[PDB]
Order: sequence, then C-alpha cells, then structure tokens
Amino acid sequence: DTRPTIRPRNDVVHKQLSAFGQYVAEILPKYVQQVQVSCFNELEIFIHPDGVIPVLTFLRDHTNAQFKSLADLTAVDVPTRQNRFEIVYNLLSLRFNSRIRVKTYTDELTPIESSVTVYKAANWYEREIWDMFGVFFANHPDLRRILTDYGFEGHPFRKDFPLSGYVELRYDDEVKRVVAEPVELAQEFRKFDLNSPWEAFPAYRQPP
Amino acid sequence: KLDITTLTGVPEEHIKTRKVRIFVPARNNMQSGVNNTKKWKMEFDTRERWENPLMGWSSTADPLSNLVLTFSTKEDAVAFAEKNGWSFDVEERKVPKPKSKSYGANFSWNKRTRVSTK
Amino acid sequence: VKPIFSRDMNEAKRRVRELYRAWYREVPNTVHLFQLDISVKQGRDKVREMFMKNAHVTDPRVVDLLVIKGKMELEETINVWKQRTHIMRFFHETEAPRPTDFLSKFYVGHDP
Amino acid sequence: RTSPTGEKVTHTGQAYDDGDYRRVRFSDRQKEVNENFAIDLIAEQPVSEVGSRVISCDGGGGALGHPRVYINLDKETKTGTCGYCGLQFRQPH
Amino acid sequence: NLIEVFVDGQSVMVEPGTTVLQACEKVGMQIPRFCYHERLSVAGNCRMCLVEIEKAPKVVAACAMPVMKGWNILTNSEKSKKAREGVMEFLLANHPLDCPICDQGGECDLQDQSMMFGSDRSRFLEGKRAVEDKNIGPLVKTIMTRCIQCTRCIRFASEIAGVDDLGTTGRGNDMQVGTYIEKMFMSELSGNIIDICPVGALTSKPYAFTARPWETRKTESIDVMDAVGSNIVVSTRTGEVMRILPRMHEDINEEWISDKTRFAYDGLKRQRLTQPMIRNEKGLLTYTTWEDALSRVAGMLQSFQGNDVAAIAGGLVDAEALVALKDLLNRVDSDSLCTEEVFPTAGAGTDLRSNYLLNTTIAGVEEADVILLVGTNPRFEAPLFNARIRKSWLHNDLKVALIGSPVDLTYRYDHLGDSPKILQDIASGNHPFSQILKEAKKPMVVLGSSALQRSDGTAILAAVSNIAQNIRLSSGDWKVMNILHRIASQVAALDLGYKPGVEAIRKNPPKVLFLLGADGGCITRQDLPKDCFIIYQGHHGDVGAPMADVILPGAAYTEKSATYVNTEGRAQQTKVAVTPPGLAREDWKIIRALSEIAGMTLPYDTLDQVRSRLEEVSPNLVRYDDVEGANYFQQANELSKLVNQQLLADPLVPPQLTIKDFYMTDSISRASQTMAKCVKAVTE
Amino acid sequence: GLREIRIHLCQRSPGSQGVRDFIEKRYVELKKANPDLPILIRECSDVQPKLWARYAFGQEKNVSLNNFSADQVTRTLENVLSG
Amino acid sequence: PTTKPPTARKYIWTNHKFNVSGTPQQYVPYSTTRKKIQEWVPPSTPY
Ligand code: SF4
Ligand code: SF4
Ligand code: FES
Repeated sequence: DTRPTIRPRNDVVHKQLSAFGQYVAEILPKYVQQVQVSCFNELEIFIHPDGVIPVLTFLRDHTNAQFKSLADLTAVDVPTRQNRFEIVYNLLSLRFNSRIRVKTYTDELTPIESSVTVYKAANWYEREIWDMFGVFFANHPDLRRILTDYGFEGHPFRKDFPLSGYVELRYDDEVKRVVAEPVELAQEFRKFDLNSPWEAFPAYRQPP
Repeated sequence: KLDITTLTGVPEEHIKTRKVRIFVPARNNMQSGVNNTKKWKMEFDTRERWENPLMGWSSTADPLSNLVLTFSTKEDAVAFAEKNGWSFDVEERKVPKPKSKSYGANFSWNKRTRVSTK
Repeated sequence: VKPIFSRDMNEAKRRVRELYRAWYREVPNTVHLFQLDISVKQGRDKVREMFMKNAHVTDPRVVDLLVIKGKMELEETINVWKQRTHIMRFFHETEAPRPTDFLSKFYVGHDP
Repeated sequence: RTSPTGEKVTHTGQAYDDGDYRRVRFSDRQKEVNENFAIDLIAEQPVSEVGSRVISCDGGGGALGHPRVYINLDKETKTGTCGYCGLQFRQPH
Repeated sequence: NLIEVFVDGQSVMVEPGTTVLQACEKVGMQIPRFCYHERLSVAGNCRMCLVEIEKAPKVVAACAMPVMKGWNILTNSEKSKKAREGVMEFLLANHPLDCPICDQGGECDLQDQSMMFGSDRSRFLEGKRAVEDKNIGPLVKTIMTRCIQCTRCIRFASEIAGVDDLGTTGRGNDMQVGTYIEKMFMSELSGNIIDICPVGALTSKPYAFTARPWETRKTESIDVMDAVGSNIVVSTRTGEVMRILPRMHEDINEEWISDKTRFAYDGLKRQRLTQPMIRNEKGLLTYTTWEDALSRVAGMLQSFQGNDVAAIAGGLVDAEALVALKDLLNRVDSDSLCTEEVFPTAGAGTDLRSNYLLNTTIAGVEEADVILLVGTNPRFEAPLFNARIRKSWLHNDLKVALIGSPVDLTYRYDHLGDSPKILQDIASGNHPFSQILKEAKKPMVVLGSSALQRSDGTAILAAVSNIAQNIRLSSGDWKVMNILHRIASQVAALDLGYKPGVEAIRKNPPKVLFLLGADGGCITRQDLPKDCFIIYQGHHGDVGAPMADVILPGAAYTEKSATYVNTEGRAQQTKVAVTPPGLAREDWKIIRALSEIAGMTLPYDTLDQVRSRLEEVSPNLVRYDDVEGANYFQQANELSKLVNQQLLADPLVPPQLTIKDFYMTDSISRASQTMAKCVKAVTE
Repeated sequence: GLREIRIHLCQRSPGSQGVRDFIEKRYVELKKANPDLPILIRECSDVQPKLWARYAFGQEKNVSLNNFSADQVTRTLENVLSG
Repeated sequence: PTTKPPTARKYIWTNHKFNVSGTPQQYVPYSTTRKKIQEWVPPSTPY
C-alpha cells in the first residue's frame, strides 16, 4: 500500500535479484536446489551441502558475480528437520553493490567442507559454528572452541541446550581454586508464554 | 539409531532420569483461539522448586525446567527424543469432532432444542 | 553417509587407541606443568575412565567426533591453554556424592 | 502494628514468627517497614457526592493519573469505588 | 451428499448444513468470533463473524449462515476486514479501560481479536456507560461494566447447566445481563461460565488478582475429586497451584469441569501432612524422621502376618500406590486389601471388569435412547455424567427414568419412585417402563454405586442385572448394564483386585491396619483390637490422621504422576505440577522404601517398573485413554442369579440430595475454605 | 497356597480365542467350583495371553496361554488348583 | 526550591536520610508474603 506506515518497496531490485538467481541456478544446476527472493529484496540460493565450495567459488570469482566479501557465516538450528543445522553464508559484491545468501543444511554428524579456501574470513566463523552448534567442518585449518570455556562440554546455541546451562562456577576455599558445580538458580528463569491463540498473519498460513 | 547422547554434553543424570512428554498444547479454556494448538511440543518432567530463604523467590536445580521444543510432526519429536536418549511419552493430538449446528433448531416446533430466551 | 574420518569401526578404534596413547603419555607432564596434586596414576586412571565412559558407542561417525573432541581437549592441555582448575574439573571434588540407593534417595529428597 | 515478638508488621501482613530462623537477619539491622499504610490512608479520604448516575475518575492530573474509568452509582447501600485510585463516590440521597 | 464450497478460492467438501465458519475452520481459517461457541446454540448477536462471500452484496454471518454449494468465502477480503474493524470498534466503544485491573488481561479474546483484526485507535469522543454489578454467588466475581452482551452465559445456563436464572434485562444500550432479582446462580457446573465469558465480566473469585496468564505454567492432569476422570490443566506459578482449568476431552469432560474440581485446589494448601509423625510416650503424634517412622512400621509388619495386617484403600489413592501396598501385604501372606466403597462381591464380583464398569461409556449416552437411573443422584454424584445425559435429552430427546428419591437433575425425568421393589416390577414386566425398555433400540441402565453401599446392594445389583438380561433377551454391540462409581480409586482398586468393602476387615479384626489415604471413617479404633497399630498415609490430615499411630506424609494428585481410572474404565495418568510439601514423597516410593526397610523389598524402583508391575496385574491400567471392550455379561448375570438376596423396603435415597451435599465430599474438599464458603452460601 | 488367578486374554488375538471360549463356557462353572478364589479376568493387547497365579507370601507364576484350546486352558487351571 | 517549592504531600518524608549502608539502620531484604501451605495440627488429646 502507501502512506508512511507502509515500507516502500522497490520492484526493480526484486526483478534484478530474481534474474540473477535464475542465472546462478542455470550456471550451477548440480548444486542449486532452490532460489528465493524475499519481498524486501534479498536473494537467497539454497544449495546442496556438497556444493559449499563450488557455489561459493563461482559466486566469488565469476566476472558477473564478484561476491568477494564473506559478510557473515552463521547457523540456524531447527530441531524439526532431519538436517537440523542450517548453514547460511552471507556474501557481498562490491562491484555490483549487491548481497546474496547461500543456505545449506547439515546433520549433527555429516561434515561440511570448510570454505577457508574460498574466504579466509571463514576460519573464525566456522570455529564459532562448531563451538556453538557442533557442526564439524572438514578440512578446517584449526577447528576448536573459540567462544566457550576451555573445558566446556556441549554446544550452547543448540535449541536443546538449557539457557542457564548445566554447570556454574564459584571459588572454594578448601581446594583454593575456582570449581565447577551443578547449576542451582536462586530464582528460576520465569518462562513466559506469550504466543497469542489468534492467528496474526494470514499470508503465512500453513494449510492443514 | 543415531546416538548423539555422547555428543550432546547433557549430564548422564539428565539423560536417563528425564521423562520427555511429547504432546500438542491444549487450548486455553479462557480463550477461543486455536493458533497455539497447531504444533507438537516437547517438555521435560517437572521437579522440585523450593523457596530461596532470603527473598522467598522460587529456586530450582533442574537445568531443563524451562526447555520447550516445538516440532512440526509427532515423528520429529519422537526422533529427536531418540537421538538424545530421553524416555518420551507421546500424547495423541485430540481434535474436536465436527459438531452440527443449526440456528433454526433454536426455534423448533416439537423439539427440546427450542431456546427459552435469546 | 560420508564418514567423518573413519569408514569402519576398526579404523575408529585405531584413532581411539592413538588418542589414548597421547593422553597416557601426556599425564605425567600435565601433573608437572600445572603442579597438580593428583598422582600420575590418578590422571591416567581418569583418562581411562573418560575413555570407558564412551565405550557403548557403535557408530564410527560418533566415535570419530568423540576422538576429535578428545584431541581438542588434549591440544588445550598440552598447549597450557587450559588452567589448573580446568584440568582439575575432570576430577569432580567439591561436588557432594549423590547416592544411588533408593532408600537413600528417598531420604535425600523428591529426586526421581 | 507490631507483632508479639516485637517485629513491626508490614502492610502486607508479614511478620517473622518466633520459630522463624530468618528473624536473625534483623539482629543488628533494622527491618525496613513503610510507615504509611495505604489502606488506612484512603479510608481517611472522604466520600464524594455527585448527583450524576455515572461519574468518571481519572485519578487527577489527567495524563498523570490512571486510565479513565466510568463508575455507576445505582447501588444505594454501596458507594462506587474507583478501580485504580480507590476513591469512593456516592449519589446524594 | 457433500456440497463443494470454496474458501478463499480453495475448494472444500462440506456436509449440507455446515455453517460458513465451520468450512473456514475446515480449510484452516479461524474466523473471529465472540458469541459463537461450538457447544452452545448459535446466537448471531456479536456480529464479529461477518464475512464476505464472492458475488454477494451483503456480508453474511459465518457463525450462523449455512454454506451453499459454489459459495466462495472471502475470509480476508476488504469487506470482511472492514466489517471486523467496525464491529470491534463498536464493541470497544463503551468497554471500560480495565485491562490493567482485569483478570482476563493477557488472555482476553477481546484484547487479542482487537490486536489482530481491529483498528489501532478510537474515534469515541463521548462518555462510556457504566453498569451496576450483580452478585451471582461466592465463586464468580461479576463486573458487568465489561460485559459485551455476547449471551454466552445465558445460553450456557439455559442448556448445559440447566438452571434458567441468567437473562437479559432491558433493551438497547441499557440492556443489562444477569438475574433481574438478587439471586445466586447455583449449579454444579456454574464455574464454567467464567471460561465461556470472552471478556473479564465474569472472573474466578478465588483466582481474582492472584496472577497473570503469561507467567503461569500449565500442566495437563486428571481430576480425582470424582470418578468422571475430567481432564484438567493445572496452572502453576512459582511452584504453587494457581488455578485449575478444563482440558478438552470430547469423550469425558468436553470443555466443562465441576465447580468442586475448579475450586478445590485451595484445599491442597490447608491441613497438609508434611513430615512423618509418630506418637510419643504421652500418646501424641510428634514429628520424626522418615527412618524412624518406616522402621517402626516395618517392625510392626514383621511382628504380625496374615489377616493381622490389613489395609483400607482410600478414595484419592492411585494405582501405583495400590499395587505397591498390595504386593507389600502379599509379602506377609495378607489379602485383606479392602476398599472404603462396598461393591457386591457375589457372583463374578471383581473378576469381570464389566460387572463394575459403565460399559456404555460417557460417549454412549448420546447414542442411548432410554436411560434408567437406579438409586443415584448424577447431578452431584457425577456432574459431567449428568451433563452428558442432559445434552442427549436436549438433542436426542433421550427418555430418562429414575428409581430413587426425586432429586433435581437439571432435566425432567420419569420418577418411577424410590422403592427398590420397582426393580422387581420392571424385571417381571409388570411395570410399564419395562415395556418402554423393550421398545427401545439402545436402552441404557445405570446403577449408582451409592445404592450398592446399602446392605441389600447385592440384591439391588441382581435386580438391575436381571432387568438388563431381560432387555438383552427381548432385543449389535450396545451395552445396557452400567455402574456409576463415585470414587476415582475404586475402579483401579477393583481392577487390581482389592476387596470392595471393609466388611472383610470387620470379619477378621487386624492388629495392624494400614489406612492408605483412607479418611472415610468406616473403621474406627472401636472397630479394631485395643492394641491396634494404625498407619495413615495421606496428603491431608482429616480423619485417619488423628486416629493413627504412625502418619506417613503422602503426595497429592497434583504432586505426583499417577494413574487414575474413571468410572468408564479409561486409565488416565496425572502429571507432576508441584512437588509434595515438606518431606512428603510419592506414595509408591513410600511403600517401596518401607518394604526395603522391612526386608520384603518390592520388585520395582522406578515409576516405569511400577507401571510394568501394574500391567502384570491388570494390563488395562497401562493403556491410557483406551476404553477396552469386554462384554462378559451373560457369565456375570448367571453368577449373580446364583445368589438370591432380599431387597429391603428402605427407599433408594442417594446420599447427596442438594448442592450442599455436593460441595464437601473428599478430604481436599473438606479442607477447602472455598468449598466451605459455597456450603455456607447455599445453606444460608 | 494359591491366592488368586489372573487370566489375561486379548480381545481379538486368535491365540486368545481358546481362552475366550473357556471364559464363555467353562469359566462360570469354574467360578462356581472355586467361589473364594478370585479368578481375575483382564484383557491384553498385542501380547500372548497369560495365566498369572498368585500363591502365598507373594509368589506368582505366569502360564502362557498362547494358542491354548479351551480344554488346555482348563487343564492348566486344574493343575494350579490340583498342584 | 526556595523560589518554587515542591508540592507538599503528607506521605513525603519529613526528614531525608542519607545512605545508611554500613550503619545499623541498613536495609535487610526479606519476603513480604505469608506461608502458602498451611500444615495440619496434630490433636492435643491422647487417643
Ligand atoms: S475484558 Fe479484556 S479488553 Fe476488557 S478490560 Fe479486561 S482485559 Fe481489557
Ligand atoms: S457476562 Fe460475559 S458471558 Fe455473559 S453476556 Fe456478558 S460477556 Fe457474555
Ligand atoms: S460469532 Fe458470528 S455473530 Fe457472533
């Protein structure tokens, strides 16, 4: 619609992104599984996990796709899927002033090829993904805990990991050191059920 | 059968003693909306919640007290419980039966349905 | 499914033994480096205990990842990335022993 | 008011019992107790008499008060009480 | 026969007569509504369900308008959106700004529907209306200023409750809802009007101002106050039961729960047994450690065996505790496991579950055409069962006849009388109602367990069985014989094999008596040897606790995950909402620990193992939400025919005759201040 | 000695058909013969029918009744009653 | 405040107190609620 409340939408960028998505799909039919452009003009390419390195290399070196900047590499944990972890690569093409997202899937066991060869920035991002979610990255130069404690056990950002964790720290005089003890909260984190019983967005309705 | 229990990091006590309940949340009787009652959910058994002496705030040692995981289908929840080695009890979804409704029956000629007041 | 490192359980057991050798040989140095009060036997007993904890695994993929995690802990221990408390965390000391007898648990609390 | 133990009773009706070990926390320190009981204070406030059947109270000060609520005064024995303020209003007989 | 209608262009097949709202529900669209209720008659007054149909000039009321073949329901069209916005604006025009102080806040259909379909501002520059509140009882706090005149309460009271008290007074904007005179709305299902009310006009008086919906944690559970087996949702905040809400179960409680069930949680916080108590030298119960109490009880168990050690099952006990105690008594070669309720043991007795089950089931009531009630008061004995009977009578015109004292049942019935000889007359065919039963295609006979408590209970059972047999001979898989139990534990105990009645314990006075949650008072210290050792294991200290040498604190139904079987034989498991107070533990754990201390350790250490043992005793007690089909009618009938007791002339007067006799029944209810207030209100 | 007998027969399982026939005909006579003995009749599901027999001082022995004819079930019951 | 005095209210303190932390008049936290679950009282008369 119109008026200040509604956000203005640019259709030109939408058309450009759709065309380029088709371009990428045609060039890489072996790996590209699905191409989507969001209504807010964000092209997303879904690729089979085996194509992490080829697709990224194409999107980085190709003359008409000069995405030479790995903006952010992250993971989304959806426990309702067999391949719960979804590895998402956010790219930036300075030459064409555009961005693209490469989304792949992985299990808790299936390794994913490291993209350090494609982007050197991928090192620490993949370390974080392994540390927080537990997605092993094959051929990684140094895959180790980057954010958790040295002796920490478990992957915190997993949806099945408790928010407060399983262990807590304190200083004990008898052992003269900081010791790890089972977590005991003086005030339990009060879970608030806020989801309304009435549907909010008809456009995103999943038919039964 | 995938055995991720060794890789989860969950303490053994909270791998065996836990009793996961797979269920579809019931509709709050106060409201009439059914949007909440559309996705399967997984919750853990409730445990002791004592009182903190200083303030009276409820204290707990259960680390999984607040863990609620939503799942698209019952099979997904069952598989996830199996992966993590948690004893899971599944409650089949209860869908209200279709009910025949007639406004005319409120003004029936020879039936009990006839309403006394509108 | 693509194997993480080992295609078969026998290959995985080879990796497990390699890791066990490294941990077994590192324990004496670790006690010296962090000036731990545990004995070399105690550390090696803990290493064997930790390995035996994950002795029910049958999937080579899971065994591979367990070895990888075991390697990572060894790397931190060797590189002194861990601290003295971190090494001692394996030896749960302050934590009071939780009984297993039902009658004892019955007295202790509402523990299920 | 003060409990038999000697501990001043809060407006929330709370007073550590004699057998309560928690009473030791006030051994050398005072027990913070508010000395303006709200329930007593409103009881002091007089009951306004407004001829209109329905009156509206905002708590005073407009935007500095409470959401405006309309009170009905049909009940003769009872006096219309503000939901938020607690001020009582009556219809003159 | 299904006509093809379209919702938003999506084809959907619906049976003729389907309302537009129902078809939209079929495709997955929940049209906003305030007055329409699935279990209440269509009203069409709120006007919030207005929706546009393609090629139609005027928006239709989806809640009432039946679909026509070819209609394309434009649920999200501009017409529908604007209609919803306008109707919400009208609803909120006079609605008071009470959201911060309204208990319905956070769970108000008005709030959420305004947020999802209504506008975001108001054009009402005038003054709002104010309505004087009306007292309708000590349970439902009424603020009629917030009423939106949805007429849900009136329809519910008129049809489900059956009490024609609520109504609209006046016309226009001054139309007030409520009794014209100052009258208390008395019903066994009155509490549900709180739930049906979309706005916070009707609020739970005990739950008022206590907590908000978002913070409360919900735990689905089963009610134990009655044998209906109503599914409940225990809303607990910070480890404290805050309120009890109905859980949808079409087969048992639909969407309604009894007032006792809804407002008996307060009893769980009063007169509670927390620490083990043993009697001192002076003869006074004193707090002690679990070790000492269990050791004393174990020593007494070692001292005496056989009939010297007996157990009285309570009314709020669970299957797990029952099987644990049964095995413990078996360890001392004792079979005197008696229940507080007396079920005729002649003939088949408890051997055939059909002999003590409502074979027709609660759902079958809707299919029944003639229901005969014998010495029972279902309105108070089993409120939901009576509600189901009333629903069937309202829709299926089910004929109802009661052989008992004439008691209000919220529906009109044929009062055959109260003399038991009417049963003999019906069996012989002399009574015309026997002919009525002969004509009926699905006749149902219900015998109240209260009548079985009479000394001629065996004779009453024989007469009812003979009537059912005559019906069977005169006439699919329809069941006729049905027994309505009033105690939740009774069904499970009889399934396990507990002796139905304390008569056996009276016959052989036990030196050691174990009162497992037994507060009936059937057996006193006088009815026992002078050196009797009584062990009361309950959650509340009501009757057994004062007359007990050792008190073992037990867990309440909201404090344990236990199995309770309803009168229809459907095993159901409760869930843990809060942990037991003080040192109280799960009952089966207590019994198992006592067995270990005595040395006769029971073969289970976890809940799963105990339930496996329960399956070993009776497999039906582990198949939850399963009404197994077992007929075995002829065999039990013959075995009953074998013995011929004499019916007593004493009229079949049900123990409960008024709502005053309904409020306070169990130990929790007796310790419930709210139920006491209800009793006081109805008496005065 | 023997305190109670538990007969667990599945509703539709063909292996339980013999037990069903026993209950339909001979069970009435057996109950008349042994009034005091509680012949508990419960129902199984997706499991072989069994005959649990509780003896004195908490002793139980389950007898598989899978595909046992009515005569065979009666024989097993007699053996329990006749030692 | 001399030129524009603040609005006078009865509930306002008549003597401002400085931070009393570390002094015997310090504030000690405590619960303002009451006992939730009432316990059973054993009978005072020996059976
Ligand atoms: S009923 Fe709903 S909209 Fe009305 S005041 Fe209460 S919370 Fe607000
Ligand atoms: S009081 Fe509640 S249920 Fe009754 S008419 Fe008003 S809004 Fe509807
Ligand atoms: S719900 Fe349709 S008019 Fe009320």
